[PDB]
Amino acid sequence: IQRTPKIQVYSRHPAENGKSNFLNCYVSGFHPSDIEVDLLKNGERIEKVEHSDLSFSKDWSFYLLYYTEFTPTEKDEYACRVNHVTLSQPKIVKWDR
Amino acid sequence: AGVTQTPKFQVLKTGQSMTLQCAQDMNHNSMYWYRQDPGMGLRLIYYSASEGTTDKGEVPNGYNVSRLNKREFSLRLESAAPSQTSVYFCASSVWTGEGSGELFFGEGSRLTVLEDLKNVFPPEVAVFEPSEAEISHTQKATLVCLATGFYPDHVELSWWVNGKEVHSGVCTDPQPLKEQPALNDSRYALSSRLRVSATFWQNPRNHFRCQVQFYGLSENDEWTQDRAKPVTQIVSAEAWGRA
Amino acid sequence: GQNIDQPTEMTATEGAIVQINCTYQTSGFNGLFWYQQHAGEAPTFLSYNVLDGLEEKGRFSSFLSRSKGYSYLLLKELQMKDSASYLCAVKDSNYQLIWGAGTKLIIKPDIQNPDPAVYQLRDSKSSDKSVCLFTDFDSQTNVSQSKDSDVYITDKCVLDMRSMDFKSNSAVAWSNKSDFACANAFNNSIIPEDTFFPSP
Amino acid sequence: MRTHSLRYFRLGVSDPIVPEFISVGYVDSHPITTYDSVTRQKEPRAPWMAENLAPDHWERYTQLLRGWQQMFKVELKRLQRHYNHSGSHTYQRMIGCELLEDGSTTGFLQYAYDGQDFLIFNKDTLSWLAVDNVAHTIKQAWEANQHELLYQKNWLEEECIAWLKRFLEYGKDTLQRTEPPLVRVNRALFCKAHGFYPPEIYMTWMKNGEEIQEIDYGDILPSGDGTYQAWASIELDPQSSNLYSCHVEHSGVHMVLQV
Repeated sequence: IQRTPKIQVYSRHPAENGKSNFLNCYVSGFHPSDIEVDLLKNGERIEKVEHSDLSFSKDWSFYLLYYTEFTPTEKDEYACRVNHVTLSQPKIVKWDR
Repeated sequence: AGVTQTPKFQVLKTGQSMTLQCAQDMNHNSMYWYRQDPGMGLRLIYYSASEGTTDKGEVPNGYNVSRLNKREFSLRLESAAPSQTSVYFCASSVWTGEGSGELFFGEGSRLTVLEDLKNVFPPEVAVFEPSEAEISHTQKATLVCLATGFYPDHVELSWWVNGKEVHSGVCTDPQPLKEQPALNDSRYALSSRLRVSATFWQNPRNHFRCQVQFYGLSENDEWTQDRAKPVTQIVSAEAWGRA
Repeated sequence: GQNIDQPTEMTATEGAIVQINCTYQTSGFNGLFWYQQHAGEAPTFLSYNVLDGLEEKGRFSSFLSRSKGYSYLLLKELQMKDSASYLCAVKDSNYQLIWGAGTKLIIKPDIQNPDPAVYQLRDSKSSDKSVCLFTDFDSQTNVSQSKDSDVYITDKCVLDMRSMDFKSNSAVAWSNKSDFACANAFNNSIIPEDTFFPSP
Repeated sequence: MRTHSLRYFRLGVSDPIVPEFISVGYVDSHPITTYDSVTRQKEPRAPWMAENLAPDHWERYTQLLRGWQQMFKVELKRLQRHYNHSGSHTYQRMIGCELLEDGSTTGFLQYAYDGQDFLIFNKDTLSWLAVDNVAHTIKQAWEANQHELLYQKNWLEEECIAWLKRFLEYGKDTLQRTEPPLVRVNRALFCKAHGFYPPEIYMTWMKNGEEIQEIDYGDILPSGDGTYQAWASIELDPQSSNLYSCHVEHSGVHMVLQV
């Protein structure tokens, strides 16, 4: 039984334009462990992306945290692109507010 | 076969290299080398948790090892020292980490390291026939064998009756005698007795032999003394039943 | 862990019961092992305890108290073949084995019909020694080392003639001294009053 | 103290594209040690672990994990032969314990195949639960070695707890601190909390005097700075006013936000 990743996108602190923040992408509940994650700025991939090591849940699933330092402007659009064996095409999840 | 290690005995001069061999046919993952010395518990020299890795034990200095494969784990003496005189034991277990798994030990390797081989001596062996007083009093006959003047304590004494090794009615000293206990290089003495019924001793065709295997010098070892080279040899003495 | 303690030596009688103690002070605890080692041989596995209690396995039992940090090996109906060393070993927090120095167990044979005597064995034409056999004495007798430096005396040895179900103690004495006689060989020892000294 | 836990995870992947073996330890939500089949070294994952454990510890456990890696590979071979499965499959192990507020303890040990429960140990009955017959075959072999089961119980109940206490002291500045949550209400009513540690938090909505459930719960998420954030939402009835209040419990402190 393969489990598809849950994808959540959020800022570290409550976001306000001009004030620098951290954009987070939390990918959890997936199985098996192979996964690729990118953060998107206006549809394009960010290079400044750090991530925690692979982590283990007690339901045997795995989780990860991807993040970049960023400063939200009303123009900019952010998203998180995830691919997994359980997905036909890369799944894009946009940051809300 | 279990855990097989070689050699059973070895004399070494100070500064000499040495390799001890060990194999196990039990498909165990973990292997160990220990040394056992008087008045203390086993001390780990090196170990190998599984094939492909080894690590220091409690007393690694002077030694190194090789986990050659899954079965074999050999122990190497870089430059033999008198303090490395000991009995070395190879052991193996199915898996280290597994908490209740016991060790399986090899037969041991007795190493003696000397500054020079000039004190190495094979045993003199003599057999002494039963007291007629014993035979009259108890209807039993005790033969005695003495192995004396040997060094180091690398001997195996056995009795042979009519060409067959016997064990029943035999008692050999668990520890050898120091002929001169005050000296550090004192030579040793070992006694053994074979006791048979009087009627068995009184058959004139019964043959009794006391055999002592001595492990000493090999071909490679240098010898510069006027006396005979004390090489690994068997020394024995005999007696026939009387009537 | 730090250390394991067990007594150096214990002596008990054939047929009786002996309890060998092992106290341990270690950094964590993952089990206590007992091993048996016959003189000149490999130690072999006897028992394992890790939870509190007594575990029986034939004539041998093993006890453990984790809170008191001690174990004992109980041997019932002692036989001569139980003569050996018994090694205590504890697994610490890092699954490393800490070994006790071992307990040497000595069994006194039950001598049914003691008949203490000192015999002279016949000389060997290939040796200058003369040899004396102190034999058939009760196990309560102890053999002392020699006082004279040209006289050699071995400790008591227990032999078993299985074809007669017969056991006996004996010690050997020898010398190449002209002065050496069997009537005097064991004078440094306390031997039974009734020791048979057959005429030379 | 609050409730704390120690758990060690192992992952085996049979035909990896990527390590074939990984082992990571946690205290609560915090990674403390790591090992994989690529590095072949056991390494600290927290500064207060590195600071408090000497090199011989890492050396010793490096050796053990190299062995455990091999044992995992072999067990994975046996499970796939028995399931008659081809391709890449996973094998996992989880061991650990909890130290609860009242001083009572728990202890657990489990195995998984392809992320599903496989074997679950019961330290009270000294037995293994098997989810299918491949697991049943292993159960019978493991249960035939009584000493190993007893070993497992002792380790879970004593050694695991002792390790946990040791690690708790090592990282007390991290593990035993409290950062209370910042809680606000947004508008459909969202109750949002952030900036809190530990991550264990309880958020709920009440309508008048009864616990309303028609509530939508957000997961507890890491903010990336050592603190966490979460939310909970309900839908306001458009035709009849009510008294709605957000309730938050966190580290022995209860909080109410009325609307």
